[PDB]
Amino acid sequence: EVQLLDSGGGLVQPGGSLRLSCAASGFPFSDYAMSWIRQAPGKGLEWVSPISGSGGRAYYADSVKGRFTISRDNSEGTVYLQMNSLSPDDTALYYCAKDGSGSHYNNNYFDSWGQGTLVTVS
Amino acid sequence: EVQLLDSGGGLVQPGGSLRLSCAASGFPFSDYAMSWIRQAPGKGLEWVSPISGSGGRAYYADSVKGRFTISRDNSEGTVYLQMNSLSPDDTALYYCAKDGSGSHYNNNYFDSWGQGTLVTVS
Amino acid sequence: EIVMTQSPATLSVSPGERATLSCRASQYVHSTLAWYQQKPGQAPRLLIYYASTRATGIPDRFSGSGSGTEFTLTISSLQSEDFAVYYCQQYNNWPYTFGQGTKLEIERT
Amino acid sequence: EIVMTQSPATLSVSPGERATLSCRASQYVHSTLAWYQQKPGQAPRLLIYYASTRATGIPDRFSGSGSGTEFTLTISSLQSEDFAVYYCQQYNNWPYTFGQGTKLEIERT
Amino acid sequence: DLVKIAQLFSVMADSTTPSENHGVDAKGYFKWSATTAPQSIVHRNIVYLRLFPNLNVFVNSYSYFRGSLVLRLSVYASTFNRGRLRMGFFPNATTDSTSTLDNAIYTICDIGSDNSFEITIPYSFSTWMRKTNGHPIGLFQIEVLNRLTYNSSSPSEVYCIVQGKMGQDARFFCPTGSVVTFQ
Amino acid sequence: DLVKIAQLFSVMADSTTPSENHGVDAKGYFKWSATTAPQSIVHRNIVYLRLFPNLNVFVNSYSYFRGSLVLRLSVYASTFNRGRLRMGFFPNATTDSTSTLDNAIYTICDIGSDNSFEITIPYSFSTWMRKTNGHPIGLFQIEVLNRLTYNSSSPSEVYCIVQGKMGQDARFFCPTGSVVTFQ
Amino acid sequence: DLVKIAQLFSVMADSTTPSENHGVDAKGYFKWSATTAPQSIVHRNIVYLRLFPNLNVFVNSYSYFRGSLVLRLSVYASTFNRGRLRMGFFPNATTDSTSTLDNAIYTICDIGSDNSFEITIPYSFSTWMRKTNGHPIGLFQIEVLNRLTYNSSSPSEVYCIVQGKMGQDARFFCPTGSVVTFQ
Amino acid sequence: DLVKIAQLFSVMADSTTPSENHGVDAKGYFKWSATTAPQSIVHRNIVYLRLFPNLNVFVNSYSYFRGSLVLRLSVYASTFNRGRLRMGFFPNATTDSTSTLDNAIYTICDIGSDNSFEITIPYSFSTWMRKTNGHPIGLFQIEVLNRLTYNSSSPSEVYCIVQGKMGQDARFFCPTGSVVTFQ
Repeated sequence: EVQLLDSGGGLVQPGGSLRLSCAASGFPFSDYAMSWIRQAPGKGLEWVSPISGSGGRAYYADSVKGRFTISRDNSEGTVYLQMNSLSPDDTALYYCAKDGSGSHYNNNYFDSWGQGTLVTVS
Repeated sequence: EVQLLDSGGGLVQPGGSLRLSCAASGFPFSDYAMSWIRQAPGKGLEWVSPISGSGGRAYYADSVKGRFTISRDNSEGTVYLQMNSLSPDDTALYYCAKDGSGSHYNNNYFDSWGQGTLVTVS
Repeated sequence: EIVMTQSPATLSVSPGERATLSCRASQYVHSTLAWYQQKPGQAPRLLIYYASTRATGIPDRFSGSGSGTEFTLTISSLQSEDFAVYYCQQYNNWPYTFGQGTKLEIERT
Repeated sequence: EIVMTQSPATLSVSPGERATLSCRASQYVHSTLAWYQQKPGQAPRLLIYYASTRATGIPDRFSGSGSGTEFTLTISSLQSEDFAVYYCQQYNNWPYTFGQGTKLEIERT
Repeated sequence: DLVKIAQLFSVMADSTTPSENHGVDAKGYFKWSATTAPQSIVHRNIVYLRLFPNLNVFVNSYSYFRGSLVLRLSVYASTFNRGRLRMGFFPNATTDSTSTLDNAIYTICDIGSDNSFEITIPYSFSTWMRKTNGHPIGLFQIEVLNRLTYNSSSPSEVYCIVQGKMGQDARFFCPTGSVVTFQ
Repeated sequence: DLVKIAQLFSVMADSTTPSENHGVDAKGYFKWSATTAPQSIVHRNIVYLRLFPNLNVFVNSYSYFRGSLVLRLSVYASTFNRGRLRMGFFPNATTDSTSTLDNAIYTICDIGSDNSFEITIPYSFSTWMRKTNGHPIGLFQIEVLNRLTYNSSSPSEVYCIVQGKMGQDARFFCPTGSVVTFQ
Repeated sequence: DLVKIAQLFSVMADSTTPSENHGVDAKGYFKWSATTAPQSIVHRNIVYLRLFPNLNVFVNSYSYFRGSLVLRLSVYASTFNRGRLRMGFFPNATTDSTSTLDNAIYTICDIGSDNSFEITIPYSFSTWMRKTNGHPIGLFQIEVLNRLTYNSSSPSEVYCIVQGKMGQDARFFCPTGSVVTFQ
Repeated sequence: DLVKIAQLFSVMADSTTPSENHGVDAKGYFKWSATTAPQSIVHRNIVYLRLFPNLNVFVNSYSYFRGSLVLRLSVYASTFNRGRLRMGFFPNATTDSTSTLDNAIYTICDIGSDNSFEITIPYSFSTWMRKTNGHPIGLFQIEVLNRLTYNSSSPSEVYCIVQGKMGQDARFFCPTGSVVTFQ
């Protein structure tokens, strides 16, 4: 049963850098793709980055690009976001989420979210 | 900060087999040796098995010998006990625990215990 | 540059009545569209994916259809617990994107 | 075949007084001996290791000394929270082993 | 001999082809479109002997080996489309993967006027023969890398048809029920 | 030797380039666009030794001659763009001009796949050496004649990068303060 | 030459030796006792040039290379004790480990009357020379495998002294402050 | 040939072994302990073809001869134990006895490092072949003479395993039901 547990978020100065972590359970983690999505106060949801299985291809949103880095540890089934270059636009509640492609298609539907870690870049 | 979380224990028939798991945090898991110790109702503590770092050498107590198998997953920082050949003498509360050798000696002191999983082989 | 858009920014429906949420896209997305429900202070909940398949634990009053650049989320008899915000999302091409959300609020006098 | 043995199977001490627990071994163990405290329904707590070094978060009233095949756990002024069972354990040679434990109980009239 | 028939560089299922349904048609054809990035996987074809049709009758009519497995691709590009992939294209049933596959047999092709490649897979298998059974002889993977490059142009999509052949050995062994026939 | 460095066909300022600022970038690049007529002048580059950067350090580190001055151009055309110019491309400090320049050293290039030309300027100068001073060693002029010709096409603009070299003499003389350095 | 001195198969710290304090004494000596199992690690010695005393003066008096590093062990066994280990015994600063080390340079010794082995470590290092600095040239590991086997017997413990030598190169380079001396 | 199998110096029941039950185990092993005197008999093994297991299948699968019967012993002594016996070790079915047996085929062994002897029994029998029947082909006797001599020592007991072989003839005759098999 999917349990995605997230730590590491806290208040940070602008220009700062955080490392968020999210740990998974009850699913074969290393087969699934994984994404981070954030939620700004007074805003809806934005997908930020996702990483593919082997820790292979990763994609990012244009806002996050060179500032944020996504890395998996498969040996401990964990997900990492290294947020460099923090600006106030990055303030949000960050969720880790787990996506699946189903059979043999190209869509990746999320099937489980974590609880949310808050990053106040102020 | 060490958090050792244990699942998997439940009621089992004699001749049965369980797989206990214990997951660790807040320490470099893959450097430390790890042991399982159990506690029988109306009994003190018995060390059962320990495993060494790389998942290299493992030792067992004579009672547990060929029946129980200890394996680590370092990529997800987890510890496993595969209990085959269950007999009522194996009923206990099982704890995972984390030991350290300190500087350069030969003693391994435990510095953190988990919460306990119960195995009723009846 | 794939952008999803939910028509009703806020849907005021009476309890027990039905509600319909629309989500169009700026380019065709086939059937890789999914719907999410979100209560305040909680993580989002997956209701529909593949445009029309309900996820586990999702009542039958919830249902989704459509394809291409136009989708719909229909909830038969709105129950008290169906009070929430709903988001669509496509995964037909990168980068993956969400709609701006539709707030379904209880309508009263 | 290394076997540890705690003399007081049960130590009845008055609150505020001191208590002394002994743990001998059937063969020399140098200083690789550690003490543990255990309340009912809880995991054991490490108090002393290396024979004499107190772990973090362990008050100074707790203290351990000795070496070889004979050790002692002294608790200066026994507090209400020091009510528990205590186990020693050696790690000087495999297999690693524990004592049968000493129950420190509150003594009253 | 039977071999030219199995042999004479045939075309392949390979897989079931997200069809038009062009993918029967196809068969030989993975798709070549532009792409958001180039490295991403689009295919993973499984080879046996059994499965994909030309291979099927031959394989049932025999149940041993002699052979190798040559897959040579051809392209329908334009001036205007171009394209490149790399294809594994994989012996026997390993890693399932990127680099492991690149590590494999190897061909690097330009898809311009060359219109043909030789990616030959060998049966690297403990025994000279593998018999016809269900799980799998092993995977052939393709990776399309970089698309097409271009013009005005060509409707965008470009397609390849894969070719299949074995040497060295042309000759097998043990005949068995051939897929086609009467009763 | 120092010479390969000055020598090994370098690229040039030449001028300050109406920039994008592509013209640092450029440097080597005059612009190639279509044009209302073809003959009109678009450039006039001044050469020294001093000025444009690769030439600068070398020139300060010496103050005499041996050399010639080879400017060979390269083109980034497409199928679709094409292009032609003629470049003078001028010794020493004459006429400043059309025909006078055509009268000069000479190269006629086709800018299609050739992708390289040799327009070499010689120092035609009263003395074997000219020293490093301010007014000018002389002008290099380019004329783009006819644009580009085409396709659908290529965004319209085409660009050239000029190349610079001297022989014959590779070797100069008298070393002096080199542009780079410490203190 | 200086080399015979560094050279002529010396004995080593190697480490600080859980001493008696026999471990100054020792130096050359890891311990050999019986054991609960045989495979478990008992040692991990770090080599430099700096550190362990004979190596120290030489290393300070020079700061480059030529050499190899031969460690040959000798044993004080009895009829009655016997023993075997395997020693890595490790170049330069790898894996720190079991198999990686076994994968290393290699010697297999019998410790019976042979009373000598050659485990030679080479400097497998990007450059011919490593200079004298603090972090580490790299580790030598020993593993005692199986103890001693026996008699009545010998008091149980057996000990080895390690030997150190380099070729091929005997000769180094650059002299520098030698550890011993006046002022 | 079948013969290497019967042949390649096998080990033997011989008898049922006052077991530990080491005596299955054993089989090859009479016991070697010290003794109150040395000459006393401790064994008397009966040989056929039938009986003791390796001999059994072969013997049933044939029912004639060609062969000889080599019994060569090996010893698990120590530094510390030693030992000597003499073994008859007897053809065919004579005297049952001391001297008669010594009079027999003969080997004298030292049980120190030699660790092997050849006591070969021949079939000294009226006819070239004896068929497989119940009473007995004949006895092999062993006598342990002097024990072990010693040390501190080795736990006291020492054991031997007997070895069995025939020449010259390797080859028999007439095949018959082999002990192993299906139905």
